[PDB]
Amino acid sequence: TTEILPVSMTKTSVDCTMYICGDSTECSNLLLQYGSFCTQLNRALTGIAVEQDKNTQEVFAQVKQIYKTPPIKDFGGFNFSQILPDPSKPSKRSPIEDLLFNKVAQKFNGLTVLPPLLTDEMIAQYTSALLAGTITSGWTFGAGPALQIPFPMQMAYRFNGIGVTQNVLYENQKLIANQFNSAIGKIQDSLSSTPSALGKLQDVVNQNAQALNTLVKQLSSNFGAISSVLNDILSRLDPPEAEVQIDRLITGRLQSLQTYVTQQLIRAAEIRASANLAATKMSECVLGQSKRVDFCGKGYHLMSFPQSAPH
Amino acid sequence: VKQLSSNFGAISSVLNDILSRLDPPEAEVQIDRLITGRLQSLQTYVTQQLIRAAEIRASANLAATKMSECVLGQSKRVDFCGKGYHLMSFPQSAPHGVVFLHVTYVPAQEKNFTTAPAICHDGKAHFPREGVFVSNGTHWFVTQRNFYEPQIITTDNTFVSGNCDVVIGIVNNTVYDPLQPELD
Amino acid sequence: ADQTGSNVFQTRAGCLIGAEHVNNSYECDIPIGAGICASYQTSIIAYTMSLGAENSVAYSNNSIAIPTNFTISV
Ligand SMILES: *[C@@H]1O[C@H](CO)[C@@H](O)[C@H](O)[C@H]1NC(C)=O
Ligand SMILES: *[C@@H]1O[C@H](CO)[C@@H](O)[C@H](O)[C@H]1NC(C)=O
Ligand SMILES: *[C@@H]1O[C@H](CO)[C@@H](O)[C@H](O)[C@H]1NC(C)=O
Ligand SMILES: *[C@@H]1O[C@H](CO)[C@@H](O)[C@H](O)[C@H]1NC(C)=O
Ligand SMILES: *[C@@H]1O[C@H](CO)[C@@H](O)[C@H](O)[C@H]1NC(C)=O
Repeated sequence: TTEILPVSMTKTSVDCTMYICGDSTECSNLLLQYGSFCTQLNRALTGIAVEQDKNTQEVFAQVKQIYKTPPIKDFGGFNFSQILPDPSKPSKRSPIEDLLFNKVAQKFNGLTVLPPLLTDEMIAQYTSALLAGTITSGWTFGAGPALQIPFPMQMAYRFNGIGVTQNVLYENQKLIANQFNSAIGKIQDSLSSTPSALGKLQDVVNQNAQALNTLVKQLSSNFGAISSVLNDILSRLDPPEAEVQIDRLITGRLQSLQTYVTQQLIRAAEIRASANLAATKMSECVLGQSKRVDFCGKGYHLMSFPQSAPH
Repeated sequence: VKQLSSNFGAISSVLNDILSRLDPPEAEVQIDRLITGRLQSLQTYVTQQLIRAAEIRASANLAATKMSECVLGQSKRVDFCGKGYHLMSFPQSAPHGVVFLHVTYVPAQEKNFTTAPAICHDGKAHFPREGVFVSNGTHWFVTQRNFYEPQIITTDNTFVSGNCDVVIGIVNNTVYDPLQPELD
Repeated sequence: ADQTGSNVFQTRAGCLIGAEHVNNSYECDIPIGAGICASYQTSIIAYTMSLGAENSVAYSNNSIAIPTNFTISV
């Protein structure tokens, strides 16, 4: 089967003074009398940004070392070429990780988009150490030192853990290998076709883009003032009478910035609940065999494999 | 507390100073700027505490799960309680939290052997009940998977099922019969 | 101008001044971004973080590794 979980979202950092005022000294001076609303917003949006780099660490960085699969690929008939990294292609992403990356820093009014600490060529190298260490070791590399074992022999432990003896595998080893190969083969087709397969990762990106559009598209609202441009209010109004009109845009834009940060704090707690389930699904199903019903798949769990998606 | 000293657009941040030097009709238009400002400073505090109190309620639900499943039992879930094979756990109380001391079992000092899926004796494939087949270069033994304790191969630790033709990698070796030597 | 120099180095996250680039790779000490980390080893240095010690299990179709001891970890 296949289960797609989002683990992190984009790390944005909106600055008030450039957003609310935007190079106006008169506006900026009126802003310090509101106290520290905006030392709060920067602090809030920074706690969200350093979570997204902790969500990725706890999911992928499960292995102490970087294990390598042997150059000769003879795993008893099982064929892992669809999940193993492709040497020919420049980015070393496996054939299934290529679909997941093709199916799913902008300057603006104070908006910044910080880059993630782990590049996608480092995330796709944790997922090939967690996957080339579960092929050559089993569950033994998540407990202590990695202990090699033949795959048709560490797959007969996994029948032995679901209540099926070892005879059923060694006597049906060639049939089971074909069923595993063709099952992996149809995973790529389902993702390639059906243009809603990812789904869960897309709605996270769309919701983060709708939030920024509503924030930017609300810098052109009067909020009760005569104009949405500070320059016009300063240019054609006498200063003590422009003071009251600027203060209307201050309170309007400061409220449009607070609802943005508030819904991101609520949204960042949804991803942390999905970045904590993916760290649990990696520990309990990739680094072992799970007895929990329907936790990993619909059936009696045998093994699981991680593949990295953009977020 | 530090934001009780902000004008919020009013002439001052002290209610005593505004009431002293302003008339009642236009004092109210300066109090409202403090009413609105101090009210908004209390809503953003309560709102972030509602979000912050739901982070603790998720760690206080994980700590109650770790107590029930690891202190009041032995866990089979991987990496749930420590890095290793869980044995037992002990709770210690911290001021605003709990500390778990996870006793685990970490294997060490591994050495590598040669295996076989089965062993063909008398034209019948023999698979082990619990453990693996290993060879120390010359002789074949049945040892448990998580600790090297080799034993000779008898019919008490192996179960027979099928023929020697279907298994890929079956080896030829003798499976000692525990009762035949002591017959009569 | 808080103090543009000679150790000018361009990162993807920005561009870093005052830290020299080395071609090695260490464990991440101070995360800068886009795979770049900084550390103090004497001057400030800026490198690309190392994911972990390289390893390669000696896989073979008729070989297993079985532990002969253990360790109790708290
Ligand atoms: C694995 O399957 C692919 C087709 O998806 C095939 O090209 C490849 O040869 C197979 N692996 C081996 C070792 O034959
Ligand atoms: C595996 O065992 C063989 C002999 O049994 C030995 O020569 C080889 O070095 C071992 N491989 C290791 C320890 O990685
Ligand atoms: C292997 O085990 C047998 C049985 O205990 C022993 O006689 C022998 O010395 C061991 N080593 C080798 C290399 O056969
Ligand atoms: C292991 O692979 C070798 C080829 O490298 C082959 O000759 C041998 O029969 C294989 N052993 C098993 C048990 O499949
Ligand atoms: C590092 O590599 C670059 C080119 O890859 C080279 O110019 C430089 O001399 C090397 N050493 C240091 C210390 O930068």
